[PDB]
Amino acid sequence: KSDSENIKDVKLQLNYAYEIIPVDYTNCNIDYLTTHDFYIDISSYKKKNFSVDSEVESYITTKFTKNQKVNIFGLPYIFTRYDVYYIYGGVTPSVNSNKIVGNLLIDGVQQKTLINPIKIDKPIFTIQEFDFKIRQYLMQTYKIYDPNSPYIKGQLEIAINGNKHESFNLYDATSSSTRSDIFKKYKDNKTINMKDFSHFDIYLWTK
Amino acid sequence: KSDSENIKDVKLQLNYAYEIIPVDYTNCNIDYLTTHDFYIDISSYKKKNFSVDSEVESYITTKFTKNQKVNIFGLPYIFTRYDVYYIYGGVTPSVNSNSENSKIVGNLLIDGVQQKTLINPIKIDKPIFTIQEFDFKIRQYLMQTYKIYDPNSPYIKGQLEIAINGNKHESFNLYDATSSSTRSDIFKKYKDNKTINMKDFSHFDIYLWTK
Ligand SMILES: [Zn+2]
Ligand SMILES: [Zn+2]
Repeated sequence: KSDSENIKDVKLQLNYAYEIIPVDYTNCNIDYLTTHDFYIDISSYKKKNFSVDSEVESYITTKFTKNQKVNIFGLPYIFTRYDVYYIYGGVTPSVNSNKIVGNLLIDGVQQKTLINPIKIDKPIFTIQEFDFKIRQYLMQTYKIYDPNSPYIKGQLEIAINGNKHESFNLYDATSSSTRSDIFKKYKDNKTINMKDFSHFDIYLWTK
Repeated sequence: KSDSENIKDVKLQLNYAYEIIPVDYTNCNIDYLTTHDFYIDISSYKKKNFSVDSEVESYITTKFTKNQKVNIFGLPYIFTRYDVYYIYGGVTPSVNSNSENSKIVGNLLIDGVQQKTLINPIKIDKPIFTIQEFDFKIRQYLMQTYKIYDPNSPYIKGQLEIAINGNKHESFNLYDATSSSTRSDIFKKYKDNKTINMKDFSHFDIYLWTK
């Protein structure tokens, strides 16, 4: 009296994970840097003692410096009793500065052509912010993670001017994956320059 | 095969429902009022046209007026492509510098026996606040500390009571969901916009049961 139990469990974990408000703040001071952590102050926003602890993979914090100003866009993977938000990556430098189009295919047939599904005002953003916004767009529009939707496979391709495509699995989780397991991939703090962005291709399958 | 498998699924829905970042903004202007919604501007915070749509029960908006300043603390129940946050209730009059440092004290009882007296397990700045804000914060506290929504915790029944001067004991079920409940179903109770004056607040009790 049950079918496609796993894929349904996988989608459940994903649905739980991405239905969240992101930690989004601009022009924040890096109070301290360790080998794998950014300690960022957002007290001015919170009007209270408040910080963001972003954990990343080796040698990422080495590209930044204490007291540098950065923008944050990360998904919290855990909640505590402290005034601290815990995320992976999502840190980009605040530039002097401070048009996303693509297509969507379902089982080989292009449904959307040159759509502008999301918006990013940063000239430099993390794939984490992009990935998040596309998934929310897909969850909102096609309920890709709802157990009763026919979508069971998917890819998000990102084309960058003067470089090969980059593909990301949209159903990247197991039945026992927590938010932390699913967001761990963002520890690479992968970043993109808006000017270098060409377009994206969303591929969804029901089979 | 099982007999307690339901309370496990119910706890899972609640755990997921309440592991969320709230919509928290102070001193915002009520741009428009309808019979059942508040349209509050938070554009100055977002640095772009952005608003909060708070849906409430009848006879609630008649308590406020357009252009009145309010504070917002609500749990989003749905997301859309629009720059609007959708919440139930969570609206209180914005009075002073909404920066009060009052002490919140409560009694934690398990199976009818007091286990501890909680001192400021949660903090609330505003002098006037919604039970929604209190409920959310206390549930998070209970989740992090006693794992009340973990399938392997013995707690399967619970009540949160808020004591206010005048013998008013507000009481809410802490396990209010089915295995199918969505955030919208769970948060809908907040449409009553129940509010409390910090100066009327006595204390709170947490009754957890294992049977
Ligand atoms: Zn392409
Ligand atoms: Zn009492």
